[PDB]
Amino acid sequence: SPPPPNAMVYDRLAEAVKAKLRQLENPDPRFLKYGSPRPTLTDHTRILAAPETRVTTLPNGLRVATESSLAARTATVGVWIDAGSRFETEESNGTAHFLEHMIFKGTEKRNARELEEEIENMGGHLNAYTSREQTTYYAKVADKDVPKALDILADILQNSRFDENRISRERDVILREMEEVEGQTEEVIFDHLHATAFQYTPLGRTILGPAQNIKTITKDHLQNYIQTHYTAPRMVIAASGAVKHEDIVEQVKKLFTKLSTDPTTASQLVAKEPAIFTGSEVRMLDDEIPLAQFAVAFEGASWKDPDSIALMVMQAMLGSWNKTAGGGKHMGSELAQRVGINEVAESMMAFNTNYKDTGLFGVYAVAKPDCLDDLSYAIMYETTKLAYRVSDDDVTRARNQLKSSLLLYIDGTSPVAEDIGRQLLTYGRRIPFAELFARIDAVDASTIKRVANRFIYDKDIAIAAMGPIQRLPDYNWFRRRTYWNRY
Amino acid sequence: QSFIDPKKNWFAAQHMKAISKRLRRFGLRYDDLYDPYYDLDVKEALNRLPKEVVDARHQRLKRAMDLSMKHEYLPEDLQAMQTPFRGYLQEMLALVKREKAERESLGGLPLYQRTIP
Amino acid sequence: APPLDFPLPGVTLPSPLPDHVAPGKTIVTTLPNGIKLASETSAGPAASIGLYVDCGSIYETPLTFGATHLLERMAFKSTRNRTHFRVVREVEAIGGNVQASASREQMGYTFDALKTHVPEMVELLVDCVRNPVFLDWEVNEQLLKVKAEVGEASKNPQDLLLEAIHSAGYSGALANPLLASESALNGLNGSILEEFVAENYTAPRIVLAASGVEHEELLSIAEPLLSDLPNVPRPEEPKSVYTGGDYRCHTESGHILNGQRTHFALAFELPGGWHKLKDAMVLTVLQMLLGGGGSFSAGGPGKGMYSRLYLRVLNEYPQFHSISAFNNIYNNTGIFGIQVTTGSDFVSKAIDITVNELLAVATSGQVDQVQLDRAKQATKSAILMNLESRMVVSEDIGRQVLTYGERKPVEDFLKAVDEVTLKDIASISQKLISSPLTMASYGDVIYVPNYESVSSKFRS
Amino acid sequence: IQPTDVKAAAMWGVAAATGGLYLIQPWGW
Amino acid sequence: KGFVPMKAVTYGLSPFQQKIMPGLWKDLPTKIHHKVSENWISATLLLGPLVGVYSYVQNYQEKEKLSHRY
Ligand SMILES: [Zn+2]
Repeated sequence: SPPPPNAMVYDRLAEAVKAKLRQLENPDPRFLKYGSPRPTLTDHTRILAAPETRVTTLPNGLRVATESSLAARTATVGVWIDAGSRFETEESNGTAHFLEHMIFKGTEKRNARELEEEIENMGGHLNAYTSREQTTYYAKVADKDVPKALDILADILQNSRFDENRISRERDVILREMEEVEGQTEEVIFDHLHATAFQYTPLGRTILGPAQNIKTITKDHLQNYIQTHYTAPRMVIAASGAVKHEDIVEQVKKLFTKLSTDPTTASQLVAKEPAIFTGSEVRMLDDEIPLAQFAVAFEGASWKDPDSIALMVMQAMLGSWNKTAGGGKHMGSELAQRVGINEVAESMMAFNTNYKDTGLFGVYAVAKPDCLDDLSYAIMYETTKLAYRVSDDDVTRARNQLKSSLLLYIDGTSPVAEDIGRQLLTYGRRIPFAELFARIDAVDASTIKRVANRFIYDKDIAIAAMGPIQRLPDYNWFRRRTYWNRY
Repeated sequence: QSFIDPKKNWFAAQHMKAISKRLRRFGLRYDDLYDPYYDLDVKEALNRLPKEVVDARHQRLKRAMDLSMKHEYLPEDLQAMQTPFRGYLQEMLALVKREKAERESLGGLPLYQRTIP
Repeated sequence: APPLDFPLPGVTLPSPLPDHVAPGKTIVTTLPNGIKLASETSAGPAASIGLYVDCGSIYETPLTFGATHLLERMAFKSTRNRTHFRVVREVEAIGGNVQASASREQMGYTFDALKTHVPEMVELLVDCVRNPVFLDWEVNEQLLKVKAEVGEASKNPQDLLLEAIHSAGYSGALANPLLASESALNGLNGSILEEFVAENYTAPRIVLAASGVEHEELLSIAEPLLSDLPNVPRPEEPKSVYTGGDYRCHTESGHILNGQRTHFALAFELPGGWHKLKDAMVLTVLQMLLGGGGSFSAGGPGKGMYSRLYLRVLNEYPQFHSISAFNNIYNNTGIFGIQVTTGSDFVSKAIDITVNELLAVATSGQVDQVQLDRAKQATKSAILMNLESRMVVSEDIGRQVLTYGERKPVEDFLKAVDEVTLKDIASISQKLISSPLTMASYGDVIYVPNYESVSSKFRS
Repeated sequence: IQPTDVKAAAMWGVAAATGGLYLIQPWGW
Repeated sequence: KGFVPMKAVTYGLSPFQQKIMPGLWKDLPTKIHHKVSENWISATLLLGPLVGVYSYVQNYQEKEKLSHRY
């Protein structure tokens, strides 16, 4: 008279959990042959072949670089300039961004409607973006319109006209472009972080400028900016796709003949006004906003610094977690396991910015106002641990991830050409794929601790925060936790 | 090993019916003695089980805490219907412990930790 | 180590590629059970492998509603051979990226890493699709995130509408919803997903497609792991009919504040979608010909500034904030329409400004031959620039050997855009308005017209 | 790493002997 | 900390409807036999090694006392 093991609902719901678990016990050894969860370091030399990059310096100082792939049917060609927001004077602070929007509107040969129609009749595109140190103008076309595309970029950079009916109608496009980027809150955190870390230096200003500068800017200002900065040693013509190097050189030798001739380089302008880091903070409390956002940053490395590659391996150790991600509680990074297991944030991200003389290294996070204590403990605990205790599987995995993310990003004709043009401006050369992989795996566990002791250990920080941030710890709490009084 | 199997040994087939006798009088199973406060892994094995299986465990435990306050036993009709040693917990608890030995050999923080009292 | 302006001394450099690398041709292989492996080489250092299944949201009987929006969230998880902790750690060990997506007719699972890791990339992809266990504590923690995102979907009013031009408008399979409601998330568990997959994931419906892999490598790896799936007869394809329909939902009761949106749209139908090849390329040209945008986006020359719906609607009617065409082609049926937002006090004539434009292209005479050539150039380049990515290339070999049984060369796509004249733009757009008008709306619904007030302005 | 943890941690054993005879001079032992 | 969701039905009487004292001297012969036929190996393990050691000491001390007498 014991009940049989199918008679009660709770007894036969328990023989069905034991049968679900007996199919997790006999693994198939032919599905386990190549994959391994332990990271190793491997050699990628057989697959790293590429076409040749050919650089040619014209006698005025202009450089022309190409990577030809003659089996394609498209192309990308553009101009990279060594100028930006840093090289202005606070009475001309929005000028390099205003000049970007006023350069597709001029020309004595083709007006605004004619220029807009020549591009769309071909089926092409024409873009532009500004930053604090670099400007770009480039075009995506088909392979038979490359001489027409290069004809437009030379004429809109040399012979543009800026009339008053067009200037004043751009003052209301930009004054309404300001108002939308006052509501993205990741570009607002990172813009107050630059103004407090690099205060009283030219690197602390914003790109769009103050709103009083925009309603004052007139053509003269636009014309002295384009005669002081857009000069031949500070410009790179880069092309990629179905192009030929010797045919592009003869086109630019007769099209670019009339640009200015000032012999001031960019390095004479960085050296007479350098950038200096200051430990400080900004806090904007509102309490009607539901989520809080903040960033904490150390000073980092410049472009040509040999320690720059180790601050990119370290950024891949801190990692990234989001609430929609499929990794979940199982990620490699230990900062992402702390955030993920306890649910103490909405999202977390580590950043690393390089400049000509300085840089920034840190973490950005979004969270609910009752989680800010346990989140700030976990961020500071794992950054300071890089100066003390570094595992060997942590750096092998973070080297395999940085090798893969730098090359999976170069996919198509336009990622290739912005790789050529941006690297000739920062390093003076394009680094081949086999040297770049050789500098990455020369970063072992002892290299991590030595760069962490130079940049992180017992150093000043900069914080910018916004929202319901009354429970975020103060500056002395953060400054104290850059070292460990234990050991 | 070789001194615990009751169908080969004689002194393990008398230790077996001594615990079987004492469990029937309160109507308990051997897995009801596993406390989620003793071992934090037992707390996790019970959250992965169906709601109807955990509810029958909470009702066997309440019937037995009522019999020992009153100083009595189950009546002998109900004592012949009892199955001690019919388990519901050992296979799910071995799986939780096997997943924890894998997360430690490979690096990785523990999923739940004990509070320090 | 030297500064990064100076080269590092002791490293071997591979010898470079020539300036003209000859492109490879797609190789297709059919196994005895019915599975099709398809491969193509490339000139980058990276590979991209995908697995595409014929199943989708039209195979959902009323016992399994919502069971493909959940299979997209249960994608790379615990199998019979690997736990969910070992799957996450194996993908991060080689620096890969993994992803899944679900449609009304197609499921797809992708992987991409460097070309060194091709045998690893294949056997993890086959094991995660062929052998999923569905454990209840993993399914229940994914259901609780779908339940907290059906809490609000009202912040994307162009997939709210695009799903509402689909239920109102069809009857059978194509009216099954993609992202499901609250009650069908309460009848779903780990055994519904388990036998939905054992029935609908069969060998005649699976295609493996690689981009940057040699065809004899992909057969040394993937053939001993897929050859023993059984050969079963495929099922009969689910059927539906295009009726007309109206739909409207006055918005959720907090939406209107001081300002008020209006989101409406119209639609039509045209019997074949991809097995009648000639007709679909005419409509992609007609999409770039009509075009339009939201127009407060500030890009540059290039994306729809000189379209019909741009310089004949938003360039002189400033009360519009968005107008654009939309095509949703499927296999043997199709949908073409136009989505509009406007103001609440400027609404009913915005239906009238809209409809004329669909009447203007039905006329022979109103369109230029300088407007047709622009839409014919902007369409051949959009196909050619998009095929530069290795991920779009692998996705093309997948969804073309699921529709035609073979990959069509891109020369046959540029050949048949050339042949389109000014009268194919008129005839197919006259075969477009011979079908009932599907209408949908959202926001302040009170100020809009009704079905027969608009549907008799076309034909029938 | 983990060696440097103990290669630190055994000199606080000895910072504590510079300290353990600092006030008491435990003599006979 | 203290919540187990439950489902049960309980009935209860009032204190002033029952007999409080007489349930002590109820079946004391039956109560005694239950306690001593279930706790007789726990008293053979508590008094056993004490009665046997006291017998050894009293025998040792009664043979070195009769060996010192002349
Ligand atoms: Zn702008």
